[PDB]
Amino acid sequence: MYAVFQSGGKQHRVSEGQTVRLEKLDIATGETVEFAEVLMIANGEEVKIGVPFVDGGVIKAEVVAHGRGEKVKIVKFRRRKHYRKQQGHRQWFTDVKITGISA
Amino acid sequence: RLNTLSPAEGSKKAGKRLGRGIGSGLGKTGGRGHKGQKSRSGGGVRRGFEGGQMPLYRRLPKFGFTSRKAAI
Repeated sequence: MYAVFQSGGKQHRVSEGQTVRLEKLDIATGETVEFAEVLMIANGEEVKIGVPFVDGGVIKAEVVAHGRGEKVKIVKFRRRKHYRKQQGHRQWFTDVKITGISA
Repeated sequence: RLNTLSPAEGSKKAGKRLGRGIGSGLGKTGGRGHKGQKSRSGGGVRRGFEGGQMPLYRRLPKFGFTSRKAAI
């Protein structure tokens, strides 16, 4: 029981009952999210997409966390040119829990 | 309210500090460039000096005189 869907420009392989950290979405922290753009629905028998976004498949997930990613330091330094620059970044994420996969 | 008085916006510049870090901008000779007469402490040419060329106040001629009557 697993499916592949594209949400934030990248495809995620998720099975039933597991949480996946994906790109932040303008959505509430406790509202079920619907993703009708699913690439494959997998079972004992395999069904493949003759055209993108299957025919009636959809992914039902619930948002869990809306925090930020780990600290990453961006250090730019030029050798012998009296130049160095410091910068930090923390990419936002919206963790969701995959609770239901349709056919 | 004594600890509330603040200066008007734009009334302070904070100045410029030379030779203080890399991100401060004008450091490492702080805005006077690499080797040269200007880069040395106490350097620079006197007023009107044109690197040996005759200054304007030397190439131009004198004319007229100061009249004491005009001062009274």
